Amino acid sequence: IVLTQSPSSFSVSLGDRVTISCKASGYILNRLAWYQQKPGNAPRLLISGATSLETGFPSRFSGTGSGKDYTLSISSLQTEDVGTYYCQQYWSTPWTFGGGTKLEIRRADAAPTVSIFPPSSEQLTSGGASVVCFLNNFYPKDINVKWKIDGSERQNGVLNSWTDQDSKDSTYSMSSTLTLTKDEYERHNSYTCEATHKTSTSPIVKSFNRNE
Amino acid sequence: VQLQESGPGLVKPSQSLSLTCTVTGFSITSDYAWNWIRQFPGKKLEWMGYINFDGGTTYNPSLRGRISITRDTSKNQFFLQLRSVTPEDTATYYCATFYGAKGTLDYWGQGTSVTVSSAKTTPPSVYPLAPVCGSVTLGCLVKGYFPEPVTLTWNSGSLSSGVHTFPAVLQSDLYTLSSSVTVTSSTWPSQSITCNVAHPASSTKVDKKIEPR
Repeated sequence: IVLTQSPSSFSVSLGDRVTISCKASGYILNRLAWYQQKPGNAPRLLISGATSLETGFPSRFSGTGSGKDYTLSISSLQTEDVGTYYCQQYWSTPWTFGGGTKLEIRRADAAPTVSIFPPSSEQLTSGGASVVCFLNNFYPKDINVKWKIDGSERQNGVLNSWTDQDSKDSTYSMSSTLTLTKDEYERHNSYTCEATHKTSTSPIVKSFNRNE
Repeated sequence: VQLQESGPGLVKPSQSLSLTCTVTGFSITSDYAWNWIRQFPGKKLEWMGYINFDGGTTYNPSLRGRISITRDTSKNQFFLQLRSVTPEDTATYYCATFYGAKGTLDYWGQGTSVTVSSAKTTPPSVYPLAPVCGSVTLGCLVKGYFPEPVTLTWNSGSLSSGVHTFPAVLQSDLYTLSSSVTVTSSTWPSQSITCNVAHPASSTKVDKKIEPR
């Protein structure tokens, strides 16, 4: 039995309703579980038997469904509900899970605070150079970072990593790291990371100059 | 009632993966089926099989011929063996319980991450991130380590507010991550800022003092 969840991701404002659909490829006679998973933790049983709410979860959560079609609803989203929700059938072995639906909080916009760091002298001695840009506490998650070396955009050797949505303020942060050799790094003067985000009509720039 | 997975976090391709689940608060011969479930890096879940309270086993056909689940009733432990592993067996492995009359996976362990790779365990290099500039945000760049993970503690954990830990990425076979901390311009560099980087897989901890200029 294949279990399909739609969609794979939801962004919902605090206090709004969320609806997570799960469809089974065969009739499963309400042998349908829902689990909530928070990052770093095991899945936690939320609903059993399609409709039975587990102890430890509030009545904001409700499971419905029959036949092949099941739904998990949250009537009023709260910050602690952030996580990924999975359905699972236990009608026939092998037991199978849906692919998960990740839920995040849609909060008001927040502008990134940008910081840039040159390679340390310590890293340069080993022959490598990583230029690091932190972009902290922004929302929404969509953000574009461009690196410029002596005014020219560089895309190779850039790695970007976002945090999970912050459990306190519901923002994201991200690092953008440009890795070069020492000789590539030491042949140019200016290093700039430029962030494009909906909170600013112009790019949010941070730069340093090796010749200070 | 309480389950705890254990076993090696790094296994080479073609070898067997072996894990243990230690159960407390309930006897594995008294009731329930005792299951292994795994979660892949992309976060999909796969039920692998169980050993029932009477010792009978059932396995997912996707693992046919490759899986054995066994138990030691004297120690209230049950075990997973997965043979001839490949990198596609990299996953977080969980043990969990099932009760026939209900049918769901009620109680779960915390999970243990297993990486299937031929790469060697390597401790991280720790480099300082300080402003060249010629609140203040500082950081540490933690580079060249394997397998995951590391933990970065700022000022021995005292510094709580305004720490960010960025998820690691692979760079030329080895993980790199960074952590940021933001403190009042009044405390740095007047007070010392140190990051402490722990890598359990290599049993190492390395501290780096952040220096200005």
